[PDB]
Amino acid sequence: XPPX
Amino acid sequence: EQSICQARAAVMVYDDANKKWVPAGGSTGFSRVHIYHHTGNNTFRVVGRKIQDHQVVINCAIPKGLKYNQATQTFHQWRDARQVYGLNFGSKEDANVFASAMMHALEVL
Ligand SMILES: [Br-]
Repeated sequence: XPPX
Repeated sequence: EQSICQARAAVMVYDDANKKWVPAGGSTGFSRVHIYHHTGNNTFRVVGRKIQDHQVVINCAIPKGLKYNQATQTFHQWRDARQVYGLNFGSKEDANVFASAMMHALEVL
């Protein structure tokens, strides 16, 4: 998942 | 079809080309995000509508085995082949309620  | 849970969240999608999150549906703001259960085939989906104007900003299936990532206390995310979804919840309580409903849904699939 990509980071925020 | 019945709503089994709802929470307030700003719905985001990841723009991988630019490595940035952008508001789902084009404008930033809070939506009411539900998990809906459909009897017969035993399916679940996330459906979210902007509070302001009822724009549908997310409508995606929850397949068996979906990996739901609690990145932070109020930002949770998951993916499909086309995009990555993110929920920026209005509170930690909203996030915990949604997450628990999602994880229990994954146990019923
Ligand atoms: Br069912």
